[PDB]
Amino acid sequence: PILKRTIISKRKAPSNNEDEEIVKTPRKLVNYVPLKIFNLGDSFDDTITTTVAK
Amino acid sequence: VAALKEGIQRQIQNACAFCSKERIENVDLPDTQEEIKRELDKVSRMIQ
Amino acid sequence: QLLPYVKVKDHKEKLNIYKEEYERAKANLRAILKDKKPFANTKKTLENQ
Amino acid sequence: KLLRELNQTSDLNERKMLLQAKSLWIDVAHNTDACKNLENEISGIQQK
Amino acid sequence: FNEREADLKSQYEDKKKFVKEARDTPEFQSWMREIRSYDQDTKEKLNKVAEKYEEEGNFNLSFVQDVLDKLESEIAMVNHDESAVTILDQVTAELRE
Repeated sequence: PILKRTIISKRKAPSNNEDEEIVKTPRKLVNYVPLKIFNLGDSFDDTITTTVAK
Repeated sequence: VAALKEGIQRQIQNACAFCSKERIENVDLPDTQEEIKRELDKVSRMIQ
Repeated sequence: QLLPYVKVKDHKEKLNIYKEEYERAKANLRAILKDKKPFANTKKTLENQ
Repeated sequence: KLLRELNQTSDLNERKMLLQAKSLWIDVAHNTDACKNLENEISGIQQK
Repeated sequence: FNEREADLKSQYEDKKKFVKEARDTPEFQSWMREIRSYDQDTKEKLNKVAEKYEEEGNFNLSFVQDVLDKLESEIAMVNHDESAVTILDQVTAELRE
């Protein structure tokens, strides 16, 4: 009823989440920038628990 | 690649500091990071 | 009991972004297809030249 | 007795330590596979 | 321009494949069955708890992180549960006796 319609999202409510710029923004020919030092995880520190394991 | 290799060297030094990197590969766990993050949160809550 | 809110919201957001990407891609494809014919006409004029 | 309780908690703690070490090892594996992909890309660019 | 338009057409076909994959998902197959499950008990207490949940969600200003945080907190709370719950009436009855 009202709950289902409020929970559901109308496809017309937004502009189909349109992106910025008519076409995709240009990028550098290499532009690798690997980074990715941490992939998720993190949270509790490893050094303290490693000392706890020792 | 040199910066990524330096980062990999720091990560492997941390892995050697924390138990051992070579002693972890034998254990079986899903590769997906999101599942591992959820498991870490679950075990952290269990420890709390 | 109801539709999963996180999943429905994620599905709606991904559908919206996919639809807008499809719309921009089809608009660009129509524009390039319309623009291609003058290039063929210019090639014909250049062969006449 | 508190130490035995600490051992019971430490079983989960070492399980969490193994899970975090597995997460760090998978992060290292992701970095290494991405480095291998960058090496393949640089090898293709070097071939070009 | 022909190779660029061929690449754009290939990207457009890939985007159409992604759009087609976005719909008719196993999650969509799960949908319209959860609607039947909700229709099994219509409103009443379920409407009130749903309104309370909606109020909590809009107050939290989150729809994904808030739900996951609440789910993790409730699972952690349920982890310590059912402590000596096997006998509840007999102990009270013997205490009263």
